[PDB]
Amino acid sequence: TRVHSYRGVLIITDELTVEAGSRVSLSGYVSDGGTSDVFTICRLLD
Amino acid sequence: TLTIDGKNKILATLTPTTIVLHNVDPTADPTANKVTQPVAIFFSEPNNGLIASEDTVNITVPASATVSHFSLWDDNSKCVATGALSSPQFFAEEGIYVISSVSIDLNK
Repeated sequence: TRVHSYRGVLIITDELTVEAGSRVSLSGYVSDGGTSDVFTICRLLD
Repeated sequence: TLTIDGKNKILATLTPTTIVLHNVDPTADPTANKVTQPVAIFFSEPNNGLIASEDTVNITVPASATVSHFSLWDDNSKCVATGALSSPQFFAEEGIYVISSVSIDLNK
């Protein structure tokens, strides 16, 4: 009788996954003119 | 939100190439706790906003080491993704870690 044993290595298996997300943000409004240069009263003529 | 077509295009540029294990959560200072060597990892083409590893990779963990977290370093030495494993494991002797599959996903 021997009963003699052996020894191995520590083998482990795992599944890893990292995830993320996305969101789009928008801000708009109906045009009521716009930032202009030389905002002055005018007198058009044809 | 992004489109399925949009996600596929964007994912085709991350291209992780190597994976490094860690002992502490590598959030910030990812260059520290570099327990293992940069073993190469191959990823497939984007599909439905998801890339998966092409094959199983084996990590040559050194003896008397503990690994709990990993990181996917790309070609130009950038840490693009951190992450934890199932449970912190102590590699008391020499051993190898088997990564069955790692998948990057944006469908969330």
